[PDB]
Amino acid sequence: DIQMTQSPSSLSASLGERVSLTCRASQDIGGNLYWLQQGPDGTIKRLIYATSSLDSGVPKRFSGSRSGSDYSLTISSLESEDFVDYYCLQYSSSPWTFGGGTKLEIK
Amino acid sequence: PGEVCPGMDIRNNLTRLHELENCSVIEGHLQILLMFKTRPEDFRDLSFPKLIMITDYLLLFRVYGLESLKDLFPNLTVIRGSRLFFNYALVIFEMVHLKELGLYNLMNITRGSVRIEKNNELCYLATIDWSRILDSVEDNHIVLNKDDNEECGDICPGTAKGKTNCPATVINGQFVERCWTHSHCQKVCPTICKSHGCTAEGLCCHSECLGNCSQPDDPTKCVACRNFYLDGRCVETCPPPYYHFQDWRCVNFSFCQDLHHKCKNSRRQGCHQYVIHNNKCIPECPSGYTMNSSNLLCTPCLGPCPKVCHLLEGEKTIDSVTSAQELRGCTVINGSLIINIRGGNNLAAELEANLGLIEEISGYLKIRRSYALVSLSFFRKLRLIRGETLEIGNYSFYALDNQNLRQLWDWSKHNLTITQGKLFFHYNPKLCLSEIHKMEEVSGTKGRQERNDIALKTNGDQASCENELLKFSYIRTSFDKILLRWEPYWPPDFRDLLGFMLFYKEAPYQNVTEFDGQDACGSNSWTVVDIDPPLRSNDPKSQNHPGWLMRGLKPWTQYAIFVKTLVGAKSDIIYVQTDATTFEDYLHNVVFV
Amino acid sequence: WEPYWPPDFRDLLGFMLFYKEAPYQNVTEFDGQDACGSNSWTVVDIDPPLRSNDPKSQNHPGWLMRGLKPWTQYAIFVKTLVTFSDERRTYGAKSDIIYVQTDATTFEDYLHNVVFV
Amino acid sequence: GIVEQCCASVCSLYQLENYCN
Amino acid sequence: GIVEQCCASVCSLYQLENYCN
Amino acid sequence: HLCGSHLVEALYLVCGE
Amino acid sequence: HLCGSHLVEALYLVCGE
Ligand SMILES: *[C@@H]1O[C@H](CO[C@@H]2O[C@@H](C)[C@@H](O)[C@@H](O)[C@@H]2O)[C@@H](O[C@@H]2O[C@H](CO)[C@@H](O)[C@H](O)[C@H]2NC(C)=O)[C@H](O)[C@H]1NC(C)=O
Ligand SMILES: *[C@@H]1O[C@H](CO[C@@H]2O[C@@H](C)[C@@H](O)[C@@H](O)[C@@H]2O)[C@@H](O)[C@H](O)[C@H]1NC(C)=O
Repeated sequence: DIQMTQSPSSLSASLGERVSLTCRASQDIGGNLYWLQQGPDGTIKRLIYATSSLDSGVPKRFSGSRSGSDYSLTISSLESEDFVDYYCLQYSSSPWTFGGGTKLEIK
Repeated sequence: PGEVCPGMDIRNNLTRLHELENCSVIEGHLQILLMFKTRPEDFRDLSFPKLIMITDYLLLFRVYGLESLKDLFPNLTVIRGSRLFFNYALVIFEMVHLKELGLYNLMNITRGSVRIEKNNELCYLATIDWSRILDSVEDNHIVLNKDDNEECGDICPGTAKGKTNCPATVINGQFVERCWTHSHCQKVCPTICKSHGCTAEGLCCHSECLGNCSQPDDPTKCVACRNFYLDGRCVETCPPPYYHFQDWRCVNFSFCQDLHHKCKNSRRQGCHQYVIHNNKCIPECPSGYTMNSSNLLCTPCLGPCPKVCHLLEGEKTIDSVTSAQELRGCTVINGSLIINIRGGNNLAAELEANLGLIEEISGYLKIRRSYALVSLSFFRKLRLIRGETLEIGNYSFYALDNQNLRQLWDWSKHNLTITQGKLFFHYNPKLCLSEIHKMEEVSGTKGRQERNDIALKTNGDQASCENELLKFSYIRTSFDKILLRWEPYWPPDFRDLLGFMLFYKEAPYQNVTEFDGQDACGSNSWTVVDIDPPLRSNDPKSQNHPGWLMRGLKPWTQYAIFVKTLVGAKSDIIYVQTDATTFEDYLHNVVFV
Repeated sequence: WEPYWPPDFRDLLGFMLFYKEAPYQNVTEFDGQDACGSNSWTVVDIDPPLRSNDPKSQNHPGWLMRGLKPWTQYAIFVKTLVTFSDERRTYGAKSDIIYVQTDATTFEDYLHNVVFV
Repeated sequence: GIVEQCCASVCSLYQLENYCN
Repeated sequence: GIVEQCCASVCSLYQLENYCN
Repeated sequence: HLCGSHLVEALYLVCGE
Repeated sequence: HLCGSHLVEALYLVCGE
């Protein structure tokens, strides 16, 4: 099983701030990573597929990038609706695995 | 100090487990499994403190009643992982009742990973720092244990509790104390010690040690060796006259020799026959090498390597080109062959291509109802039949009902030895008893010993063997033709003379024979002519010498030629070279563009 | 099948069993020239039996044909290996051509497969 | 066939269900 | 294999017995 | 295991139509 | 029908060694 290490587990930031969350893969996953967003109502939505590709409807302030074994989700300018939970997921290998999550909180 | 034991596979009962009682080293793996009736009491007074090392892997599966390994294998220090179980050197699976591992002396797993899965009572896992034991923990699979839930109350401190006890190491950011049980810490050495180990005072073991030692910087005081072991000492390489064995110990020639020697049958997992190569005693010669027999030494192959073919059930029936092909490349047959070839094309060449390299057959050779064969010469390199297995009636060579067989081997050139067993010859109508008698002589199926069921009436009965000689009375060359005449043949009662047969092939020098590259039925090795019997024309001057005009010959070409009388006399093989250019005519073509 | 014993019962060596997938009737020994190669007949060499005394010596030579298609008619016959005899020469005996049809489905079993999808 | 699936063979308790008419 | 005989397949209550060690 | 007249029976155990 | 950890169990039902 590929372990996806998500950091930080929690983050305080303010409106209009730029923030980044990271997932480090214990094995090379190539570009096969999703970024998921969970609403307080429980609804899960996919924001990024294939590390960097933005899904239809997703605001352009959201971006995904890779550096070595570090896969990052960046919100260029935070809005009030972005202060929710985020999860990375690898689909490169047979047991699909998820990062531990990041809760984004208002400072 | 104790014994080196082989790998073991212990199941059902604990009875056979006591076979480990004197082992210091298991040279192989250790599997303990499927003990459904065992209870804690069965393990309370059970201990193997002599076991320091396993060269392959340790596997424990469904062993009931076992709660810890701390008393079973208290001193197991190294698992080398030379051979693995599906990439794992340590497997703990469905050990219902196991509460802790407790392998408190385990310092190094040299190769392979750890799989600890579905152990419902298993704790003291979070407390182990595997990075001290394995170079890569990335492939470890430690899941579905009690430790996965919120029920493990792992406690290392005991003496004073939380005041100068177990060494603590970091996971990601959290320092964790590291222990195997409530009463045993995980040993951690300074980084300068690397994998060599250290004493309780933190002093490094010698660089040839692995995991632990009784004294610092002394290669005679190691618990286990990093490289090789010899005479209570850890060495980097085996010195002369010793050999590297199983990637951990030094052995002498005699040891390697004892392993090698004659594991009679059991070729299929129970023999190998050990050899010497690059100062290693190994199971078999590497590719490109073969084994020099008198000294067990692998030497590079003169051309392609010899190939031993072990037959299923010790036998194989060859009844086609296709089945013969299955033996292509074989130089040694372990088993017995049955030849049953009734037809086909270019058989002598095809059979020689596939079977011509066989030098030895360990069992028997049987030729039966092989209607198509005229000779056994396709077995070009066959020199030995051992007769270790025999056809019922104790026969090592058996020939029955082969209607066209005229030659076994050419006994002027071929040598064949038959160690054991008798000969059987029946219903070989074209095979002269002289050929059979020559075979007895050559093969050592010696007439001082026991019988050979050889029929006097059914071997050669349809053959007149060589008998008379036809001589050529006339020979004439042309560049494209050859005209020959030869003696007329007259049997006792001169009446009804019907046929001659003239054979000719393009030949180089000397090396030409009648029974050459099996004419059999189809693709032929000889150009043949049927010559009608002559007309006598009274008694005084009746030599109206049968002859023939050979046409369609290449010029300046040597032809092997001979005549035979239809099944009396055959002529000898004469070589006749067609005409070439006059010197004058070589000159012209040279001298005038 | 019957054991074969020549006049001087001594040295009996071999039987030969022939079988081919056959339709009806039209089957012969000298069929589609077996010659040397491509054959019209499946052939088995049967080792001569061991007599085991004079009273009850019919340890009847036999053979187990395997590798047959089911619900298939087989032309079958046995022959004794060709012997150059002492005085009035005889090889011996051949059996007649019998047709044997391998088993097929029980009626019951045809029904089942039919009656239950 | 069902004969071939469960008699001259062994059929899974589900294989057995499927085509129940 | 036993996996192939009874898991990725279905094995007869006797097939299952046979090699019981 | 399953056979003969029993298949028919086995099937109605499961069918119950 | 038969699978996973159950095969091992299924077998000991029948084995009883
Ligand atoms: C065997 O004969 C059949 C047909 O002949 C009749 O039926 C036989 C069962 C037997 O009773 C004979 O004596 C009868 O004369 C021949 O069958 C041919 O098979 C091919 C196969 O594709 C088919 O195309 C032809 O139409 C068939 N011919 C006829 C006339 O039906 C077969 O050749 C005969 N075989 C031998 C070896 O004699
Ligand atoms: C451990 O070694 C023991 C030694 O055996 C003893 O000495 C031999 C020479 C005989 O006299 C024998 O009767 C003695 O018991 C073995 O008994 C024991 O079985 C060995 N361990 C194993 C592998 O079982």
